[PDB]
Amino acid sequence: TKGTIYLTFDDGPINASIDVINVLNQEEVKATFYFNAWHLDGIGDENEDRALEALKLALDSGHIVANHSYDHMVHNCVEEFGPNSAAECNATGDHQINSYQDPAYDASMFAENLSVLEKYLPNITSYPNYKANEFARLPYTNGWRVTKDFKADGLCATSDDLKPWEPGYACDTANPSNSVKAAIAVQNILANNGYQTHGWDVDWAPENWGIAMPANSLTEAEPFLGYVDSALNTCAPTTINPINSKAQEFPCGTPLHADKVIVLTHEFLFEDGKRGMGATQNLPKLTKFIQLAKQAGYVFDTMDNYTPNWQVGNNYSAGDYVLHLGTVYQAVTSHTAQQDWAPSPTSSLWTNADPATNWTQNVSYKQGDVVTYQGLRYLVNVPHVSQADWSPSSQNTLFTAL
Ligand SMILES: [Ca+2]
Ligand SMILES: [Zn+2]
Repeated sequence: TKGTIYLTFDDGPINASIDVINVLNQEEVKATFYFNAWHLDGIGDENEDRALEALKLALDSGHIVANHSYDHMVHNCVEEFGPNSAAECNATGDHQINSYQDPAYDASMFAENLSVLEKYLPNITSYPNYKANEFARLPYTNGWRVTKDFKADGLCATSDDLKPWEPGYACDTANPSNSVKAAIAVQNILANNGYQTHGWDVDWAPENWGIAMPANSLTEAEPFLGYVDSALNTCAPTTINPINSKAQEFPCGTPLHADKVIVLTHEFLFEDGKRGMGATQNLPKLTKFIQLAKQAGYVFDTMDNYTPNWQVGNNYSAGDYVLHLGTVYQAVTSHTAQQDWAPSPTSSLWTNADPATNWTQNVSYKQGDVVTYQGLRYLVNVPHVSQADWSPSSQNTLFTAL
């Protein structure tokens, strides 16, 4: 195959999600939906009376449901959050301004998301494709927490003052905005609580946000496949436009990113309504893009498989990454997986390579790594694989207390 495409849809569930899902099912592909549950509450300022129907359809159809936070951080767009905040933020267009403020409260919106999803769909945890407690994507931000050595931040994603297109706008990646730093803190909180976060390589969006009906200008299937072609193995998160969509320190050539393209788009771009004739004009583009991509040799997959799940009988090379029960592991040696020898906190064949920064058992630590343990920070003096009796302490010379 040519490569793997991960179609990811942000900001549902809304009425428009249903026709998108129907096209996906027509074309026999699965996608990943990064949902904001405030649409279930009817306060997200979209056509969303069928939001619960949409959520159920996504899950019953086998699509992955992942975590985009309860309210898309819109509580940070207004003075006091309420049923009208979505409309208010849409009126000012200030979504990307002061988007992240208090990292604790902002990170709690991912937990809130889980509570509201489970409120509206009480048996949601019985779907294997419900993954919202393990996979997240931050509003506005091409941020990544995938493995211990695969992390990146959107250093111009959000602003303290001006939007990227406004006069006087400047981004200093060496001295980023307070909003950007708060988002980084949110990423780190989520990682320490077991989340992976993923950004995107290409964003399927209007070619012209300036016309009357912007959605109509969504890239045609044929040239959008060209964009995907151009992104395959070219470190797209560092070169993507606009500037607020960049992940400047993305680790180009990192092994898990090879031969893969993550597409970001939004089901609201596939709706006949306030943004244009999205359903009539753009659902056919979605259909033909999927068909063209398959015929060009791509396959479609979902974000639960971006890091491949550990599988009995698979051959692994030293250095390979897998997921096992939500945790990333890296292969210590080349071997063939057997059912009774799975990755674990004590496995000789695997070390934990989660993107967390709390001290963790069975991690291959490097000199200079910083860990947190019992509320204290420590710096690793020498590379080693952590084990239970080598936890940080003031007497453990593997570490220096900071
Ligand atoms: Ca995890
Ligand atoms: Zn979003």
